[PDB]
Amino acid sequence: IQTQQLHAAMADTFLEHMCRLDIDSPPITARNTGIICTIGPASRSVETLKEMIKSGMNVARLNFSHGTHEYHAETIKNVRTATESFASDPILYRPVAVALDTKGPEIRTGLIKEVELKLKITLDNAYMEKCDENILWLDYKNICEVGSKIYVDDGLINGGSLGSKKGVNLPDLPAVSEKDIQDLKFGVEQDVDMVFASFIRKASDVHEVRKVLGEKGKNIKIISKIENHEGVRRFDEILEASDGIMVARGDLGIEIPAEKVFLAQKMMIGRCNRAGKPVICATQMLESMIKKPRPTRAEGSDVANAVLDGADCIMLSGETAKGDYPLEAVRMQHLIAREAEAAIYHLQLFEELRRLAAITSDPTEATAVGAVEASFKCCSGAIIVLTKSGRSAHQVARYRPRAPIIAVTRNPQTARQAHLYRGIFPVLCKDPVQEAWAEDVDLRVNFAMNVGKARGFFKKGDVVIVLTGWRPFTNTMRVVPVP
Amino acid sequence: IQTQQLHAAMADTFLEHMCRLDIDSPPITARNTGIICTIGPASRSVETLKEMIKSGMNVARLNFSHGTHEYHAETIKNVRTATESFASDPILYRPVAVALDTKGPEIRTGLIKGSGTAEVELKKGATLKITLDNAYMEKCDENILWLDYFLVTEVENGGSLGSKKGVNLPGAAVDLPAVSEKDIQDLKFGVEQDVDMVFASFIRKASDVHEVRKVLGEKGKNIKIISKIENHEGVRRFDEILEASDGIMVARGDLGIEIPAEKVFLAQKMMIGRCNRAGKPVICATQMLESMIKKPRPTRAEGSDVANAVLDGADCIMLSGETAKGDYPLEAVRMQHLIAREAEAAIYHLQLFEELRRLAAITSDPTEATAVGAVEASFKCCSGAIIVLTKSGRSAHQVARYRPRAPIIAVTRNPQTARQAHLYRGIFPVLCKDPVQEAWAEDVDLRVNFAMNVGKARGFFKKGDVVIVLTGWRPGSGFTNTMRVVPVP
Amino acid sequence: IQTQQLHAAMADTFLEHMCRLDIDSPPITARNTGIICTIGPASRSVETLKEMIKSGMNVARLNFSHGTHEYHAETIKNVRTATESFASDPILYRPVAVALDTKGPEIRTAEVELKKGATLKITDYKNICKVVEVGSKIYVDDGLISLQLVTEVENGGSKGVNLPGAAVDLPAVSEKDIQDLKFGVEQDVDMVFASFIRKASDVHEVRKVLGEKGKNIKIISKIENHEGVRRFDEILEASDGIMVARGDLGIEIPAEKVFLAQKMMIGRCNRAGKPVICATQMLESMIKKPRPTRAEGSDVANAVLDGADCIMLSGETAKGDYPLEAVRMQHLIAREAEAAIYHLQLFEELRRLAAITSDPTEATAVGAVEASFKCCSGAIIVLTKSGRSAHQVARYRPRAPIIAVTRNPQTARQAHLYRGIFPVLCKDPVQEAWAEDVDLRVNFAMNVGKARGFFKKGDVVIVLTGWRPGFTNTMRVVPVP
Amino acid sequence: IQTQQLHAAMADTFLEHMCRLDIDSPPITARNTGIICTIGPASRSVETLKEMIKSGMNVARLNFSHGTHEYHAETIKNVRTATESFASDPILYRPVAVALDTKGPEIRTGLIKTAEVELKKGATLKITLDNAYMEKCDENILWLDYKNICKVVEIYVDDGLISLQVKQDFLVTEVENGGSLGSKKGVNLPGAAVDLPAVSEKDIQDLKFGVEQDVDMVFASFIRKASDVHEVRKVLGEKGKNIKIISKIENHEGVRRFDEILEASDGIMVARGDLGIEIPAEKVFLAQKMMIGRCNRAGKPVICATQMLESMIKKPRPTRAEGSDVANAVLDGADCIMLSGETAKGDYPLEAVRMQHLIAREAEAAIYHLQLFEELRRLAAITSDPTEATAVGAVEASFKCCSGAIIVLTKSGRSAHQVARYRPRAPIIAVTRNPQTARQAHLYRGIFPVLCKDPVQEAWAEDVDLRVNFAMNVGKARGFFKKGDVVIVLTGWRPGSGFTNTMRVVPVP
Ligand SMILES: O=P(O)(O)OC[C@H]1O[C@](O)(COP(=O)(O)O)[C@@H](O)[C@@H]1O
Ligand SMILES: O=C([O-])C(=O)[O-]
Ligand SMILES: O=C([O-])C(=O)[O-]
Ligand SMILES: O=C([O-])C(=O)[O-]
Ligand SMILES: O=C([O-])C(=O)[O-]
Ligand SMILES: [Mg+2]
Ligand SMILES: [Mg+2]
Ligand SMILES: [Mg+2]
Ligand SMILES: [Mg+2]
Ligand SMILES: [Mg+2]
Ligand SMILES: [Mg+2]
Ligand SMILES: [Mg+2]
Ligand SMILES: [Mg+2]
Ligand SMILES: [Mg+2]
Repeated sequence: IQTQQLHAAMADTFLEHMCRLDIDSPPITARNTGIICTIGPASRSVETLKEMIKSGMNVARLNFSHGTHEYHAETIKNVRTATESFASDPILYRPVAVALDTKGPEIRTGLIKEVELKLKITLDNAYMEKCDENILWLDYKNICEVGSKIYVDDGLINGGSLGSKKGVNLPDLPAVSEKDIQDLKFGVEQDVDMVFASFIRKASDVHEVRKVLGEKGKNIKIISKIENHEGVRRFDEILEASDGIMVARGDLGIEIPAEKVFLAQKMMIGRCNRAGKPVICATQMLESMIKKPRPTRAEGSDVANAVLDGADCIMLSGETAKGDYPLEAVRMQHLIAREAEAAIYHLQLFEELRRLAAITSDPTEATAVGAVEASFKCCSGAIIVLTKSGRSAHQVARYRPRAPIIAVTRNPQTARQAHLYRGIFPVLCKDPVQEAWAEDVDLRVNFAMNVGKARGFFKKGDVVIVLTGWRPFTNTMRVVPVP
Repeated sequence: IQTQQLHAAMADTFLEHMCRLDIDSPPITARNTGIICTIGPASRSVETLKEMIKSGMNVARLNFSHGTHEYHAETIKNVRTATESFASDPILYRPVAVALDTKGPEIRTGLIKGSGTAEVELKKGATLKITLDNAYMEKCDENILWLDYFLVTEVENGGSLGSKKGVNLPGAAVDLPAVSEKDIQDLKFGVEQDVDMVFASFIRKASDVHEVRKVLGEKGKNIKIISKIENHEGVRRFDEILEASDGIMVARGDLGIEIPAEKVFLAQKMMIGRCNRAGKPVICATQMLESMIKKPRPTRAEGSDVANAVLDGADCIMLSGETAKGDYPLEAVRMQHLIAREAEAAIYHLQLFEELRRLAAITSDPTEATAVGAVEASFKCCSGAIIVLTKSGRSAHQVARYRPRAPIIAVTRNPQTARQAHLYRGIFPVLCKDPVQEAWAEDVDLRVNFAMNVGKARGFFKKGDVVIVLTGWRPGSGFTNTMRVVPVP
Repeated sequence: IQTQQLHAAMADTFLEHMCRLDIDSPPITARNTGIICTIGPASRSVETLKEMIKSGMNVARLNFSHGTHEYHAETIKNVRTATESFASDPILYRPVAVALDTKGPEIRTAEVELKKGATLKITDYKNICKVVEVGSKIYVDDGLISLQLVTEVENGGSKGVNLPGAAVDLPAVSEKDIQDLKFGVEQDVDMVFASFIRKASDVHEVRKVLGEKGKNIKIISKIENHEGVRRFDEILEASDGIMVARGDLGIEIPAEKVFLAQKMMIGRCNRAGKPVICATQMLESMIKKPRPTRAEGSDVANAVLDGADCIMLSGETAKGDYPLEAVRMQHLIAREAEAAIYHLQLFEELRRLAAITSDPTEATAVGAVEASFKCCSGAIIVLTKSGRSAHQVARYRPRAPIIAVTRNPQTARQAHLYRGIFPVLCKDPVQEAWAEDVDLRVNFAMNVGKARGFFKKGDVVIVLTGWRPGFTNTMRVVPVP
Repeated sequence: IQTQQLHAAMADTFLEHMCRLDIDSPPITARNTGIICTIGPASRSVETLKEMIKSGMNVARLNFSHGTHEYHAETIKNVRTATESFASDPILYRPVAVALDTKGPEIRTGLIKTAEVELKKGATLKITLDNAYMEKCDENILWLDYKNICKVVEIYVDDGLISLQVKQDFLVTEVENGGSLGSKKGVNLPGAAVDLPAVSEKDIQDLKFGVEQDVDMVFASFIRKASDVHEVRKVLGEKGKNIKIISKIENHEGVRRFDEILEASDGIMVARGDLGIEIPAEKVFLAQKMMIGRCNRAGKPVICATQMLESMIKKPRPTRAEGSDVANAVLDGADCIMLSGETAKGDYPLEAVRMQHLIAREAEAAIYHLQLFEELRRLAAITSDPTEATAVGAVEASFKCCSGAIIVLTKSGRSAHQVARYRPRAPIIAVTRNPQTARQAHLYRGIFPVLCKDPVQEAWAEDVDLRVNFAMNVGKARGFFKKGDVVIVLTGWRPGSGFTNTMRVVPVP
């Protein structure tokens, strides 16, 4: 009571659960929702990236709609330089994933040399870098009603600021282009952790991305970005082929009526939760913070409601890439997400996730849901999960516990990819593998304990749930008290 | 199926309800959420007000934080002039409420260069002198700014500085009066102008609500008092404030500065839930479509904000600068209309009705049992409307508290009742002007047929559809005891 | 809250609902579960039948497995003589239905002593060897003797025959079934209990016998064997109602499984809104004792909690020594169990399982039931000609009694099949003014309810009528005058 | 879906759950509801008791309302002789508990002269307190043993078969119901405030005798208040501090004071016989469902007793009402069901035990576990006790994989008790080296106790595995599960009680 919105947590109805929400009930220290940040001129710097990690960044998203492979290579180097500067203290080290966002079948403008419009759309490539208030270039070859309205820069253009390489939307380009082929091949070379595939329209599109990543990138998680009507209508087949989903609201809000976007968002988040696959809510969550240090009330509400919807990650696309207040934007998402995680009606969520879950003979699945139930019974400070591939941690997150899921791994890629799942706080263990299997299992558990104690996830008198295996397929649950 | 998100309506779980939301499931024609629009330079004209009414406006909010009584009088005149221009056709006539928003215990600025519409661009790091000398009351600019509560400050972030703007001192315990002398005058002016409701700013306690009611006196005893919760004290004392008030406004603008911005959604959802639980109107207000002040399309967060407020259970949604001073007031009104309809169809009515009854007390009031019976019957047959004859509005309010999917066509001869009905989700008020028939049954039928004709013309239903009709057995207020499931004639 | 277990009614969980059941919370006067009594030598007299009506009897069951048409004709005469002796006072008159229980496709055989392990050679069912295989079981005399045609005595001892699991091909209607059924049409019975219904085609054959003259006679299919349970859905769709004939069912299927079939059929009938009867041995010990056993009290109560519209008495009233007490016991327990129903969950699930239809009568009925819960109504008064409007209300299982007012005597008698319908037969002439005819019939329900103690002046009741001088679509929440 | 009523288990509503119950859906082999049998002339023999164990008996109930200490001692000897004759095979051995049922504050009549008299309806009977007629009870005069009788009355004899209506050191009544009046029959004064002691001198004598004979539990008759339970515990003292005290709720006061009685007791018995005389018979089902619900809510054992299969005293098959009564008691949530005359004096004791076993198994599959487990959690308190979190986590896991068993290592039984309170579908195989723990476990729904007799292994971890494999072998032999199935295994991290914190989801070896 008076903490973690626990009074609201015990209500017999969702209506009373709302009525008991208390701004004076402080949340726990731990924050479950992963934060993805688009890197750009305002945040490419190593000094900024270090502070962005401390502010809550978990995934660095690189939009390959602009920039050369050389440019992104230096960005990744800076990201990894900032990340590895905390490796001197493995208790406080934070794994940071690198995400590749494809250009996709996008129609883009050219370079300004931005300008304020209060316009001849050329297709001659001599203006492919000479665009401005009067000139503007376009890249769609198979282009040609008289053509009434053309939406530029996420439908912004009415006058405004027209930047370089802005987007154009027409509510037959290939799913993956050769330029796309290159970027993922480059992403495989740079050992990125995940791929954000733009404008995925069908399941065949997802299979093409996987073939390109091939055996070399077989562990690269493919997150399909639903940005248009076709993606929504074929969502089920896209989700089955993908490792996760991004609700790309920017383009989606242009391709489909703006008043329907919340329907598509809640549909995809629900189905991803139902499938136990990660879902990302993206774009314009804190749009005004590009120029202002404080978000609007609608922006604060959007982030909170995305977490309440069940989103695994929330994104900043330009608030961190080019805005004037990148650190504040990340901190705001951290603050809002933590408050919203406490406001989740876990009583109903856990019940429906279980009732919608299949009866299986898999010991790990039964063990994971048992750990989540136990963590509710004792209001656990954490669920510690030992995992090599991440699956054990993913299975716990799918049942959406209140307590944070501390995944201990020796696999760095597994550690970085874990950010895709709500509640997984990955820790990279660096102690040598013990020759005795039980002692190596135990060794990683004490590692998770020390991180949780140091970060303030739990204290003396709390209780934690520990998930391990029994043979050299995690099937062992231990309820141990925190010293 | 395939319509009004009815596939999502039949889900056994809220998770499956989310999974079944369909962007290709078109909503019904009727829109249940009331729309309140702040009137200002962008919307004072009769021509604009005419288009704002057609675009979906139900309540006109006049902020007395700025402007003279003379100025506001012409605003009310224009609102009523635009409203009465549709009175030549009572089938499509739309009652429009007038709302008075008090200044309250506000720290406000003054006129930029002697003009309310004038603005200045402040730059980061600039120096600004805050003055209390009334020689700058009407002469504020990028260098000097007068206030009604001198200080040399810097600009931690610049922007457009307009006239009669707000100032906030978080974390403190201000000593400004709940009702000021200026508030008393504005409140008396509102009683004289026959406004329908008062939005009382910065209500911190129940004593505040009672003082506003005393000023409204006997002449304004029927003026609805909506307490604006804008600060820490208002949230902590919400139950006693709600008990004293006729309704509640989540005034997120000031609330988002007074309390941490990341906590505002908690206070919003708490208050909407408690008003829903109490059956009193609740308004979600401010910055819902802020970007539409300068842009013709809202941001994705703003579209989400309106939808979720409706899903939260808000009776009304508000527009401030988007309609008072923005460049796209009609589009902002139309955007709220479009989103509200979509979100109204996405409500999980199965669970909502379920909790509303269980949280409702067993009463011997025949009107209450009749209202909840009408809502159940409207769910059973997916009725096109619940027609309610009401004199004071009470009968219609009791139906709205149980949140039916179908629109509530409240028929009244009382114009003030017609205007105030906009405060409740789903009440579509129609002002009947026909003479009272001496035979009660024929007077009842006359008003029922009036709602029928409105519903047909509006595309709510057609002949052969099924509607729920709530009437009384004796003329007057308090005898609503008859529920009929009738085919449209 | 101290009455009708209303404290238990407000529990948020069924477990807490159980925890709040209070032996000191008295039930209401009205009793909702219909009571069906088999009439026989112990209850045939006019004087006894009068006391049985006063004690709660709603339906008189005549088992045509025994007795001649002459005998049953005199039984019906006595039932109607006792019933009609209260007709001089329509406030205290109780419509009493007459039910014909068919012999059906029955297999029949001093005494002889059978020994365990001995062999028996079977030599009136001429087609048994084609429906039983080597190793099949045969049960004789209410399951007393069991055999395994060269049979082996599995259970010995010193009549009716059951072939469990076996697909018996005997005709649905026998020649004497046709004659008995035709006799029932001649005697103007209200309902038929069709024994050993195995498939939907069986129900259609019974309906064929009743013809146009008995087109309004309700057919209650008796589920008595494995095939009937396995084909229940098609049987229920074809029938007007269902009887859980536990006597024979307990022989045809393992006795430990009978409760599964009972709760299955009651649930499915509740889901369809069709009457269901729980029958046989409910108070069996009261044949010889004036008080029931604890198991028998529990059986009656749990049948009501299951959702059965009626409970039945067989030997307890046909041949036992305490028929009045057996009827009174069922009346008392049913009332206690009706107050112990978790109406919060029941009403919730009945609506969710109900289809969204554009039928005004359906919307009116569920709206009336919802309103009756909101104001703790003393009754739901329904004016009805066919009973349909009253049946639609009963399917949503309100706590309050449903006073169905009708001028149709058959409608009044058949209404007893539905939980909660208290039928009253209005006999006043139709008034030329429509509204005065409605008011006359509503005030009749008013006076009946007041006299029976269902409510008093100033209480609140729900009234269901029509709006123009042909379908019930008007609900009024009125104080009792 | 075709077994254990699993289709009905997945219904979104209890109504649909009813609609999906399938007589062709066979239950699992395991039977969770404990069976208590009253021992008497029909069942005292070692040979009969042997068959009673094989037919399903878990608890032998000895009614000390009759019989000498010598008599009951020989019954206990036969029970243990019959029980230990299966110890030659520890895989199939079944621990059998011995339960002492007290006489309590009982009012009994005098002696007639198998002599009995026929009381006739409408006739008159005089109640006398004069000890001269203590062995001269006839059709007109009847003696009893209650000192302050005529004061607390302004009457029911022989289990309520005979009912009297008083008309006046004496009393004049009129026979409301006739029947046969034997010697030392029982008398009920419904509602009247009886001042008889909770524990009598005879009760103290029997209770001390039970400690000497090492009984596992006491069925305390006519518990009216918590002070009564406390008096029973005082008599049992430190020597019998581990004897479970089961309070029998048989009267109005016990129901009204149930919460305080339940708090003081180890369990509760719904003694429907006397309760059905003390309160109106039509209300007994209310008191049954209240007490079972509250015992389920408190996590303490509850027994449904008396007349469950009454007709089987003379008949080899039960009535349809009796079969329903057994099933519905299990559906209510009763941990154990009881037989009284059906096994003590009836002609078909074996069949009565077999029928209860059969019905209970069928009813256990028909429980709506979705709603039951859900409410048990919501009504359960958030605690920092690791054993509590481990228990509810294991049960949740057991539903997820439809486990063949939940194997629990326990010395005192507590770990196994905490699992049973959440009512899993799967049986709880409690492995113990404590024979008293094995016998007392029968009080809890679903706990199948197995008494391990292997020597303690020198390596503690190997001793744990030995006991887990023992449970595996028991489950294999009883047909609870087979190789390749999945079971939940509950153990501790340290030796000794109170360290059960480890849940393993393992395939059967
Ligand atoms: O239920 P109880 O009495 O707490 O017994 C459980 C104990 O059994 C064990 O699982 C092992 O048994 P032992 O203590 O006999 O070695 C302990 O770890 C555990 O604490
Ligand atoms: O590409 C995106 O992220 C979008 O359109 O939102
Ligand atoms: O007054 C208001 O609307 C606010 O402060 O948001
Ligand atoms: O025929 C019957 O009623 C039976 O078998 O129960
Ligand atoms: O004593 C008993 O067991 C009873 O009364 O049932
Ligand atoms: Mg995009
Ligand atoms: Mg204001
Ligand atoms: Mg304000
Ligand atoms: Mg028959
Ligand atoms: Mg007839
Ligand atoms: Mg039969
Ligand atoms: Mg005893
Ligand atoms: Mg007692
Ligand atoms: Mg007793």
